[PDB]
Amino acid sequence: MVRRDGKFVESKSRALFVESTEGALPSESDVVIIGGGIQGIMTAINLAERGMSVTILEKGEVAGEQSGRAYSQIISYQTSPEIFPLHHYGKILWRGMNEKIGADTSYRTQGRVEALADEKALDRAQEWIKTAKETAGFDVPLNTRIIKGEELSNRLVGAQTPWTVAAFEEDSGSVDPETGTPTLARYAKQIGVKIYTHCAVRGIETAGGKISDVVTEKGAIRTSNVVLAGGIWSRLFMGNMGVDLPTLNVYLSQQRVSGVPGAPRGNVHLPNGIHFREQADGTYAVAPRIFTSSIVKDSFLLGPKFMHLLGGGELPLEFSIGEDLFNSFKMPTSWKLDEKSPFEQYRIATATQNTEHLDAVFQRMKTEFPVFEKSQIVERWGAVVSPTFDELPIISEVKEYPGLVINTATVWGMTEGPAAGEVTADIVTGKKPVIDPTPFSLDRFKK
Ligand SMILES: Cc1cc2nc3c(=O)[nH]c(=O)nc-3n(C[C@H](O)[C@H](O)[C@H](O)COP(=O)(O)OP(=O)(O)OC[C@H]3O[C@@H](n4cnc5c(N)ncnc54)[C@H](O)[C@@H]3O)c2cc1C
Repeated sequence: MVRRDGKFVESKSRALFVESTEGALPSESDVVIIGGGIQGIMTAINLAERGMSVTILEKGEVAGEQSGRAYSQIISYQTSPEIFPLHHYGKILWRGMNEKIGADTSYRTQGRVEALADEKALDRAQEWIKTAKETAGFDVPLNTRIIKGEELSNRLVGAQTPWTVAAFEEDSGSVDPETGTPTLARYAKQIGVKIYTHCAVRGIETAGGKISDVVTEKGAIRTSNVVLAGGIWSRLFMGNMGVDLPTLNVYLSQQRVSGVPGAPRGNVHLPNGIHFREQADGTYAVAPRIFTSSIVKDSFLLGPKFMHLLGGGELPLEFSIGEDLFNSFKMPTSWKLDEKSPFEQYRIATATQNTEHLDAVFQRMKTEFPVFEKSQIVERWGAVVSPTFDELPIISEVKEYPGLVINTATVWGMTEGPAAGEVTADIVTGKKPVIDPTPFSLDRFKK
């Protein structure tokens, strides 16, 4: 039967609290950034370090939404050719991040073992590793290989299933999302970025093809350069300017369980639906296999491109239908800049957690690794993501509105954030980007 429990709700941040910059909004800024997630913040840092004045506006709290809620494995494994450099260089930048900011983001190089279920999986793993090893950029080699026997069994200590082979990304990363983006926000503030929380951006004023200001709920700020890094809210923001972003929301759930003696370390991914990541604080992040699509207005508006999230393919997908459906039609898609926007109602949006999903993955984890019988649940939460239909982010200028640049629509933003932040800064400043952004352009959606 069809579920009725998936719901979009207002919530609170689960990430470390970041104080707003003191005082009034500035009257002008060289660049204004909409959103205080990892993309807004990493973009701000790259621009500030180039000597520009930068202001971030955040309707709720820093890392209140996706960036504070992520499973947060930092990996390149099985990425496409267009995406791989973003992940490969993301990892490079993360490895230098604590040094850069003189603080601990919680980033750790920990390694990731993915058990492979059969020869077909093994074939696909070896094929990707072969090509990635040959094409790895930025004068840094890939450190991903196949392992087996004694080596694998000790990596997967106490495992009840006879796993024989696995892809091992030895330099995979981990960052605890409660810690990472907030600590980067603090660094941003130290280098002169101004961050104003509880401050929604309603829209952008422009004429003659030049942006003149952004309008917030607390006043306007003059600028000719704007970055929209609004996460799931980017589509809605752009719809009010007559531009369509093809993104569809998906609901997820996550948890933390306590560490136990004799548990495997680092990052484990098994094909029988078991995925955990040891955190810097001793607890384990645990991710269920499944996602839910709550049926809403945009499910019909974007459906043809998104059939892999709406019943086609064999992704682990569950439909849900409820209050969301009717609310999605009541959600305004345009508003004047002098009236209240939907951003001022859902300052810290999330989805209701699915307890059944979280219980099921944890039980599967206890069966496969009996030491976790003595582990208990530390924390549980829900989250919303909003990918494009083509497995590519939107990192692009907006031709219609010179001065506007978008950096959004990724489900790998923890990994990509540092790299995407630099690319976005390059687009803003007119520098030849560190990674060619053609594949991430809005041009791919025209005609
Ligand atoms: C369950 C889950 C697991 C994940 N696991 C991984 C993983 O293992 N590895 C990985 O790399 N990535 C992962 N991600 C992805 C990563 O969390 C996101 O891609 C990334 O956080 C996106 O960052 P962002 O800055 O674009 O968006 P967000 O973090 O959502 O930031 C957007 C911010 O903009 C604000 N905002 C929006 N509109 C306005 C406005 N008009 N005015 C002012 N402020 C506004 C919002 O309040 C929000 O704080 C996961 C995500 C989820 C949900």
